[PDB]
Amino acid sequence: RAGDRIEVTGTFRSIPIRANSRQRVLSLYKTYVDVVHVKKVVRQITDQDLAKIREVAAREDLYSLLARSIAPSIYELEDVKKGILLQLFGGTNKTFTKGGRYRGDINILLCGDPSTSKSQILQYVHKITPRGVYTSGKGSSAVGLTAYITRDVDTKQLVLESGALVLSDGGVCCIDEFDKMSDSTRSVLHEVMEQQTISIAKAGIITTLNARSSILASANPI
Amino acid sequence: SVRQIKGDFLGQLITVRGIITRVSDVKPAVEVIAYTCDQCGYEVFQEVNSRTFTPL
Amino acid sequence: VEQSFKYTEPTFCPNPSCENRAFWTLNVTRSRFLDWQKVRIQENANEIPTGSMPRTLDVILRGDSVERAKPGDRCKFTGVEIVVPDVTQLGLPGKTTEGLNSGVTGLRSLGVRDLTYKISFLACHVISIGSDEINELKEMVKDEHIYDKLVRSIAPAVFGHEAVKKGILLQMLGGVHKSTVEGIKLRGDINICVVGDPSTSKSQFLKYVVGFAPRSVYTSGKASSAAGLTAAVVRDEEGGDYTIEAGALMLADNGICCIDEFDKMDISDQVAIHEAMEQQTISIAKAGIHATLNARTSILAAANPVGGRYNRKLSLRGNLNMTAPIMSRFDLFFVILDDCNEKIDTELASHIVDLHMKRDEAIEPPFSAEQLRRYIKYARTFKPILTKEARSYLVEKYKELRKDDAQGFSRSSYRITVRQLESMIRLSEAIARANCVDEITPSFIAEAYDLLRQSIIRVDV
Amino acid sequence: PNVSRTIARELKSFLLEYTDETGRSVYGARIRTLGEMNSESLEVNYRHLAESKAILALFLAKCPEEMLKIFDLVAMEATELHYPDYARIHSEIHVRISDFPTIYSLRELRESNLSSLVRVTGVVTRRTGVFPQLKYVKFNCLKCGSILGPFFQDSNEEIRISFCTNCKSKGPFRVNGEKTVYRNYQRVTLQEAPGTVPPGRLPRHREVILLADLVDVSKPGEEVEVTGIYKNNYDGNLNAKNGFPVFATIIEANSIKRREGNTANEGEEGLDVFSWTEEEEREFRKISRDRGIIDKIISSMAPSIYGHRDIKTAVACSLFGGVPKNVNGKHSIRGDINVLLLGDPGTAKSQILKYVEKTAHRAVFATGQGASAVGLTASVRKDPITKEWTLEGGALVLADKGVCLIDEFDKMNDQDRTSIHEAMEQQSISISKAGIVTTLQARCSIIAAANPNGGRYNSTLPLAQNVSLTEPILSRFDILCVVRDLVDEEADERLATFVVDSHVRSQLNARQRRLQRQRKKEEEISPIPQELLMKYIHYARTKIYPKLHQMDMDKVSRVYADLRRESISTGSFPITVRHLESILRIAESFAKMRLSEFVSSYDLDRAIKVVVDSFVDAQKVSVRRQLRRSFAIY
Amino acid sequence: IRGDINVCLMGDPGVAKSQLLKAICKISPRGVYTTGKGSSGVGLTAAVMKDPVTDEMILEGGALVLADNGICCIDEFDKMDESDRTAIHEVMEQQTISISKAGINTTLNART
DNA sequence: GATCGATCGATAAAGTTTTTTTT
DNA sequence: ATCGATCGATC
Ligand SMILES: Nc1ncnc2c1ncn2[C@@H]1O[C@H](COP(=O)(O)OP(=O)(O)OP(=O)(O)O)[C@@H](O)[C@H]1O
Repeated sequence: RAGDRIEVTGTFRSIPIRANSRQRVLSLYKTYVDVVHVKKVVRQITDQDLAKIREVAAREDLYSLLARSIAPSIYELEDVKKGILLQLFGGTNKTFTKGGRYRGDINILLCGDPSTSKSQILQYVHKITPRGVYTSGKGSSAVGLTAYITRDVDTKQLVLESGALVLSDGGVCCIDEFDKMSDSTRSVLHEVMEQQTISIAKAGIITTLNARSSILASANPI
Repeated sequence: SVRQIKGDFLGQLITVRGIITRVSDVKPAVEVIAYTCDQCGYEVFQEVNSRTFTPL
Repeated sequence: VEQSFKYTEPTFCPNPSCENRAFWTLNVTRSRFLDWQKVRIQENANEIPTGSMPRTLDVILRGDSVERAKPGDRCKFTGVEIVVPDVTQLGLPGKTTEGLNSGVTGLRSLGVRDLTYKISFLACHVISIGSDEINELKEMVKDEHIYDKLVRSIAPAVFGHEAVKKGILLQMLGGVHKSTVEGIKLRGDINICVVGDPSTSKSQFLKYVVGFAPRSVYTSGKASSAAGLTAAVVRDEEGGDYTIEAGALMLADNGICCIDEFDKMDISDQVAIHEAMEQQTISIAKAGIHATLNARTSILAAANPVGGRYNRKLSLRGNLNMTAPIMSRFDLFFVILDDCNEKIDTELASHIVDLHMKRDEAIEPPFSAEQLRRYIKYARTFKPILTKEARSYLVEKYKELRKDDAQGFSRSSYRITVRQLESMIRLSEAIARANCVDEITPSFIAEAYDLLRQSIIRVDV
Repeated sequence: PNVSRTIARELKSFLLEYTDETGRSVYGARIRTLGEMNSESLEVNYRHLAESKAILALFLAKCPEEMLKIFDLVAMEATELHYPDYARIHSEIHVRISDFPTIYSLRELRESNLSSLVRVTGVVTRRTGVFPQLKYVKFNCLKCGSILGPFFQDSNEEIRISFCTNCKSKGPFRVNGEKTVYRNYQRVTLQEAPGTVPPGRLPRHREVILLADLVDVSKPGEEVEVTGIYKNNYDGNLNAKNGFPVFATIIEANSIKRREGNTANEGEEGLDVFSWTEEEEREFRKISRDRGIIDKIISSMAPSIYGHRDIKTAVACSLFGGVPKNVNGKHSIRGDINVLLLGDPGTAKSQILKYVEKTAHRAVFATGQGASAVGLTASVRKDPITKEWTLEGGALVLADKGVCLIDEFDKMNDQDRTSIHEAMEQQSISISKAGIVTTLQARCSIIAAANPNGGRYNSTLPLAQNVSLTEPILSRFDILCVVRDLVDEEADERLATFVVDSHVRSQLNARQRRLQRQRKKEEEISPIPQELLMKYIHYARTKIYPKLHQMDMDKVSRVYADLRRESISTGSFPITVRHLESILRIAESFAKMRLSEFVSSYDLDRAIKVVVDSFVDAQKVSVRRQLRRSFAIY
Repeated sequence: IRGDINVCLMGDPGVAKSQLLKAICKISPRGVYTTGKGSSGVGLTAAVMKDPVTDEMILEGGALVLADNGICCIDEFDKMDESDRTAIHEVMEQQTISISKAGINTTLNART
């Protein structure tokens, strides 16, 4: 895929080019490489790990054992460590056939004293989940999240890329700056709080696509 | 300087100072040629003119 | 026969020894045609690794399969593959090193060129995932207490509140729309709201209806800046300004839209939807010509009180938190009350835990979802007309009613005028449209009179 | 072949020998009338079309265009005996076809529809002008016969050849300049109007090629619907998509009509007949020489609403209009009348404006929020990729009798209201924002739907305390209709027992028996039905001009002077030189409905006693003292 | 863990104090200078822009994608702040100098 | 009838500061 | 200005 650190084991070649598009005339060449091998730099579930965790599951202090494991450097603060692993242990989709469609996902938040590893804990949660998100300082916006029209440099046509809240289909939405966020946005997260979806009203097309999501909020004082 | 090099300075040898900008990359230019017929093996040679040319 | 990917010139085997390949004349008479279209596809959301420019390709629909492919949905296809070049013809003259394989493709028998080959795709068939039952209606129409059977079988996520359960069912069905000739088209529906304290049982109906109703959208109505609730055209893009836009009124054409949170909108849209309420069209002239669009709608609302707790001794004239004439333009409400008793919290606790069980399906709605859904589809195919002379009985009730809410010549302008008389009969036919009776009795309008009146004494102290 | 020669005999009989509905030679009468105006057009009645398709359904939907070419040459002989030597002027006629029982939108076209009759709606976008078309290609060789006769050129195909009947060489074909007449050509492209369409999606495009006597009937922006044929032009060249085995689309037209309204009819009000030839104009005089018509017309105008009388006096007077009386090299005179309603939230004020939109001839309905400060009047749309900054007007240049709803859009009230109160004052206003200094001419009319801040009696104090609209823009109107409803029984039932009966108003003979059912459903008390009453307003406005006298004047002199004097010491809102100008203007409005050109004595005091009472009845508690002055006028 | 602390100054002299700071920045190793105009906050990191007729959509940038482990001396802090004010936090916020455009979602380092 | 030579016709171009509503 | 295609003439 595009956008990774890479190493190639390539041979070398060179091709001619036609100057005029409709003649056989040709003279400053263009080179290109031909790769033979490239290198960057459901899990296969075994049974020794299930046997290993059942020793840990035999230990009654697994709550306390997971209390001490989440902090390699953080001060103790037992109360915040409760819900974080609990939100990471994010329930399941206890869905009925008719009626309901409730999901067991909940939403914790925190605010208070500035820079108490408010970000590094969120960075630490980004470590423990492989497929997740990461919010930015106006990297996404109201119209910059989803619902795109953008005139791309390859074909100058339409492309509908999903927002980060839909992109966490199998993760935890880590999001910040919830006192400096603009009030043009901070209006569609109520829908993903409630109908678990994003309604798109764009010139392209309509779509009630869902978003299997799970959120936490890291606010700031004023 | 380049402000006064307009005249009889074509086909001559002049040093000019300045500031280098817009550096391109290194590309292979052509100076000789060898077409193969895969029958006789006489690789034909020719000189290279300006930036566009034509095979035989 | 068999015109190929570029064969716009059938020039083979004439009958006599005439000038072959000299000309052609594409007859529009005998050469039969077929109809097609060319659309683009895109990859589904639950397969992308990251935002890594999700690539795509293009299809061709050939037979009757045109127009079955509604754009913007999950879809499947047939699966024949193809490759199509087009570079040399009679008319117009035919980055990186794309088409580098094309230099191999040169030297055909006609003129030497650089013919490419790009991958494409052809389809043949589309699909889009995402009796006694007709006699069952004839058995179920011959029941007796289905007006009371249906109201108990609306939503398992709610308990009690038997007043507001009656109203939403009438909103769930439709009324009448046929009206007088050469002029006014009258009302077509009812529009009911309920205000109450947030994080209570008000939010459960809103969850209930948007899956229960046909094509009914839900919108918070907080984005009062760009578009949506407010209708506003888009800027000049790719070949023109003044193009129409979406929003949760136009696609509620015979659809039941639901908007909440009336307090936080601006001071301009409160006449815009007020225009949308009185009759069934809206108008726009923003930097383009006038548009004649008719959003045939029926709204559903739930605003917030002025303090979160409803006072008791006063009226809601203070606690409506909006202006006056939209409330008179509206119907009546039956505001949900609140209390903290020792008994109701305990039974609601037992009411919620078996629901929040993974599987405790011991509660029995006496209907199912879909047999109720097809039942009202039988109910909409009548047109009951008042025929009896209870209109003389009708007129004295309102004439008594108007002398009550006007408590003086200088009393407030919530004077329930002749606007509400239309609702006073168009609900009155719809309740008889529930019990499948094709005419109006004076017995049926007994529940019609007090339904405003028990809720107007909620207004009038 | 040759049997089509007899076809012309087989229909000139079948058309001209008899016209339906008790004879009267209907189609035999409208031929000579459009011969008199010299305008090159005919019609076909649908019921005649229903009867002239029994042997012709397999000659309409099978072959639509070459049937018409042989249908064209019989209409010459259908009028050559009537008007001799009519072919010596303009030498040409071609027919047009009326309505059709299809409802096709733009989406629903397939292969089965082509080379046949079609009918579709839409809206007109960007359009070109008028060019001449060669239409008769006198071909030209160089050395052989250089006159191959005037040809019959087709649509966008460029029908020519290399060599035929002279040689077989590559000598090209040229032109010369003897006796090649020209028809014109105007390629409006069409966009689907966003009316009957499943919304939230895109518009779709077509192309329309007009023809000779059908040029510039449409205006850009206005809604139209077209009836014509379908055609194909496989040019074998397209450059948006790749070249492919495809073919374009060209819709040629035979007729065009204006926007229609209240699409619920079965046999009328979809075809713009508006052709008051014999059964109307011979009739319409005795309906004008009765004694209580102005007491009958305005009572029977808006039938659905019983209400107070004076609004229906005013709103009928508004669309009847006055006269744009020009003058010598000096200042022009406004020829418009601009009412303004004021109503309680719940009376019928939103319906009379809705109903009058249908009964007019042309209209617009820019209402409420979203009315741009410029989009009402003309605006400049920027150029496409190789064009110039052109002028594309919006609402007010299209509408000659337009209807707005300026109630209280207060956030935009300080935006647009500086652009509507000079449509009246400095009438025929146009603008030069970054473009050309021009002046379009729009003699528009304005009605309004004002709305106070709550109840109707929001104060005892004058109307500057009541409405948020200030003085000078408010003074650009003529009259202030105000409503009142406090407490009643017998007047309350007079609406209440009335409106309940309105809800009770919910195959050749049976088509007319339903039409006879259409008579009695509006003739309960029989208040002069609207089948024909709108049909004569269109020449109540474009055929008759009134004048005045001088002996019946100076009674009004003290009327303006004393009432202005009586309202400056008691200043609510003033009257100026323009109120008396409106006094004589609505006076001659009534006399135009007698179809009379004069002004009586009965119409002046009628027109006085509709303005003086409607001014004074909004003052104060002290309206009772002013009514003691009132009968001195009577 | 964080290193490379950042010291800020304030005050309004009439000396045009850029000579008091940036003269050091013009002799210090790997110390690049910027101003208000030109390289904004989106123009601080890298971006994809127009190029000549040769290979377009190259990853042109500002300072922080090329002044890694050096000195970023800035002036005019109230200039182009709609993009600047977020991105200057994103070097003090650890290791998120990235180009999160529609092109790619790759992230480079931050040590200045 | 086929091949070669001569003559005639067709084929190659490029963009990114003022001005509108709008948030 | 150059290249390709078509037509005419000669063998
Ligand atoms: N005098 C009347 N006669 C018959 N019908 C009436 C009368 N007054 C009101 N109605 C009915 O009441 C309905 C409500 O529309 P109404 O005319 O009251 O809107 P409105 O209050 O005029 O709106 P707005 O104040 O925005 O102009 C109408 O459909 C109309 O049929």
